[PDB]
Amino acid sequence: ALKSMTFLLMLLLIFFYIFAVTGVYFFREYSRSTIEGLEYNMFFSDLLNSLVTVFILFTLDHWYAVLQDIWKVPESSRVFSSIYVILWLLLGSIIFRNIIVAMMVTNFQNIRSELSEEMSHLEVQYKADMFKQQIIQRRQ
Amino acid sequence: MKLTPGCFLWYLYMDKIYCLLSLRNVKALMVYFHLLDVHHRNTLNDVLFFHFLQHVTNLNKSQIGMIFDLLDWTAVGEIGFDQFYVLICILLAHQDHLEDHFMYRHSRPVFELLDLDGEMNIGAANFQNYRFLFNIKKQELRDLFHDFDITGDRLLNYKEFKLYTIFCTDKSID
Repeated sequence: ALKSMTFLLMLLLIFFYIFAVTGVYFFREYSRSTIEGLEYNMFFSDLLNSLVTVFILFTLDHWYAVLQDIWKVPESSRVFSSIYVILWLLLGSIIFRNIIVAMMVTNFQNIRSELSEEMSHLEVQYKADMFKQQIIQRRQ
Repeated sequence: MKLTPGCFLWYLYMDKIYCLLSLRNVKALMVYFHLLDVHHRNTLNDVLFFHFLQHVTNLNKSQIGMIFDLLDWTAVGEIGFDQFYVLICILLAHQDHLEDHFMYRHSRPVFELLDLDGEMNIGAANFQNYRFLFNIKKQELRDLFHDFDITGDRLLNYKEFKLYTIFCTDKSID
C-alpha cells in the first residue's frame, strides 16, 4: 500500500507547502501585535512554527480554542482570514483523510480480487485436471 | 548385454530424437564417470563432479554447484552415474548452435527438467536457474515468461510449456 503511495503523499505535502506558506503572512498581526495577554502567539511566528500550527490544524485538535485565541486579534469583519483558515482545515482534513482511506480500501479490493482470480484459475486447472485424468483412464 | 537394456533403449530414443547418434558417446560418458567415480560405488561426490565440470565445460563453481543440486534429486550429497550421464546428454556440447535447438527439444517429458519443484509449475527461480544453465538474455527471458503467463499467475503449466516449446521449435525450423 505504501508502494501504492506514489503520488498521493506528493500532493499531500505540496498542498501542505502551499497552504502553510500562504498562511504564514495572513494572521501576521497575531504574533506581531503588542497585546500583553496572549498564549498562542508563538504558533504563527516562525515558518517552522507555521508548519507546526498547520499540522495541528490538519490533525484538527482544539481548532475552536485556536480560533478563539486568534479572536483576540482586532476583528476586521472576518472577510478573508477566518474563512481562509477554516476552509483550509476542513477541505484539507476531509479530502486527504477520505482519499487515503479510499486508496487503501481499493488496495484491499485489488488484493482480494487477485486472490479470487488465483483461486478461480486453480479451480479451473483442477477441472481440466480430472477431465484429462478421465481422458487418460479411457485411453488405457 | 550392450551395457544393460535400459541404456540401449535410451540410446535408441536419443538416436530417434537426434540427427547424429555419434559413436560410443554413452561408452565415453561411462568411462568418464568411472574415472570420476574413484570408489566405483555407482556414485560421485560433489568435489569430483565440480572438478570434472571445470576440466570439461570450464563452468563456474556456483553454476556447477547449482547444476549438481538440481540433478541430485535424492539430496544424499552424491550424484549417480545415471544422473551424470543425463547431465552430460543435456549439455551435449552446448556451445554449438544446434545444441540450443536440441535443448529446446529437451527430452521425452520435457517438463520436469525446468520444474525443480515438481508441482507442474515453474517459478521465477527455476527460470533463473535455466537461464544460468543455458545462456539467455534477462530481457528475453522476461518477455518469454510474460508470453507464457497467459493467466498472469506466474505459473507454467505442462500443456502451456509443451505448446511454447512446440511453437519455438516450429519458429526455429522455419
